Amino acid sequence: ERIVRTLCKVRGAALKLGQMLSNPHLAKIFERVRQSADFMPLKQMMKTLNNDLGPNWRDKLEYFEERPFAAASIGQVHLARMKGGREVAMKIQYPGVAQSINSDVNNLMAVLNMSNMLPPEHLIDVLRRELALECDYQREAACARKFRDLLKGHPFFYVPEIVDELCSPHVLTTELVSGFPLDQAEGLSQEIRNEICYNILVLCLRELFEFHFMQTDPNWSNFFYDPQQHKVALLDFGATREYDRSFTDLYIQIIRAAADRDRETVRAKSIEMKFLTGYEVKVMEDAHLDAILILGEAFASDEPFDFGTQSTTEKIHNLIPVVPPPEETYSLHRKMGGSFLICSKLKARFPCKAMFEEAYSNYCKRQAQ
Ligand SMILES: COc1cc(Nc2ccnc3cc(C#N)ccc23)cc(OC)c1OC
Ligand code: NA
Ligand code: NA
Repeated sequence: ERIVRTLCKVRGAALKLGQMLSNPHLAKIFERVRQSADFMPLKQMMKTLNNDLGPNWRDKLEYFEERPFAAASIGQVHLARMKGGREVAMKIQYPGVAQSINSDVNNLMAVLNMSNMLPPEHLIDVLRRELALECDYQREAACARKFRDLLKGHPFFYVPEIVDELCSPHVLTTELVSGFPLDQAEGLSQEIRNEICYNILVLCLRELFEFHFMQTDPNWSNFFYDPQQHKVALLDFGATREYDRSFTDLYIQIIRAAADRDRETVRAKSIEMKFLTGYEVKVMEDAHLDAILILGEAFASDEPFDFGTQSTTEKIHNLIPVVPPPEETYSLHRKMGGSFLICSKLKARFPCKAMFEEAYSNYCKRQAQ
C-alpha cells in the first residue's frame, strides 16, 4: 500500500525501472515515487562536490541551492549561480553510486517481489547495465557539446552550454534554462503541444537518418519548454549512440516499407538488421510487425495522426516485446517508439507524411550520388 516509502530509498533505480515498464497500482506506485519530495541528504551531495571539485568548490559560486530541483536515477540537479552571476544547473551524482547499483537494484526487486507486485532475471541485468552507463558524466558532457554544435542556429531547439569548470566524472553542469520540463506541459494548449511534438518527431528523424548521432531513450522529463522564447531546451543525453549510416539506412528501408504497408519487406529488413531471427513464434512476430506498421500509418498519412489514442503505449509496446540481448537489436525502435510516446502523452495531433518524405527524399538524393 505504501511500498512507495521503501522505494523512495532507491528512487533512482525505481525511476529507471518505471521508464522501462512505462498491474495498475504499480504505475501509481512509481508515479508517487517520482512525484516524491524525498531526496538524498545534502551531506552526501557535498561529499561528491568535495571529492570532484575540491574542498574550495563553493568559492566558485555565489549561490548553491540546497534543495534539488529534481532527482535523476543516479544523482540530482541543484540550481546554482557562479561568481559573477552566471546561473547554472549542477547535476551531481550520489557518492560511490557506481558501487551501489547492484545493491540498489537488488533492494528494488526484493521490495517488488516480496510485495507480490511483480508477477525476467535477464531484464534485471538490463536495469543494472543501464544505470551503470548513466554514471559516465564525462561522456554525457561530450554528447551535449556535439548536439549543441549539430543544432547550431535552430529556430526552436537549443542545447545549454556545458560549464567545463564545473564538470567532472561525477558532476555535470550546464547554464540554466528558462522553462519547465515537458512532463508539466500536459495543460498547454493543443497548438503549442502540437508544435512541440512536431518539432520533436522531426528531430527524431534527423537524429536517426541525418546526424547518425542520437538519443536512443527519449524521456519527456528531459525536454524543457520555454513559453516566452517558444523554444525547447534539450537535456536528454544519457543514452546517446552513434551508428554507421549503413545501419540507419536499413532502418529507413523498414519505415519506408511500413509506410507503404509492405509487411513482408518490413519483416525481411528486420531480419537483415538482426531485430528478428526469422524463426520467432508467429504470434509474437505478428504483434511486433503490427506495431511497426502503426508507425508507418502515421508516416503514410497527410491527415493528422492522433498520437493520444493511435500510438499509445498499449498499441506500440510490441515495438520491443519481452543474457540480455544486444542493445543494437532494439535501440532504434526504442528511439522511434519513445518519440511517438512523447507525442501520445502530450496528446498531439499532426500529419507526418511530409516530414518522412523529406527524410526519405534526402536518403534517395544521397543514394543516387
Ligand atoms: C536531464 O538532465 C539534466 C537536467 C538538468 N536540469 C536543468 C538544466 C538547466 N536548467 C534547469 C532549470 C531548472 C529550473 N527552474 C530546472 C532544471 C534545469 C540539468 C542537467 O545537467 C546539469 C541534466 O543533465 C544533463
Ligand atoms: Na541517473
Ligand atoms: Na558545442
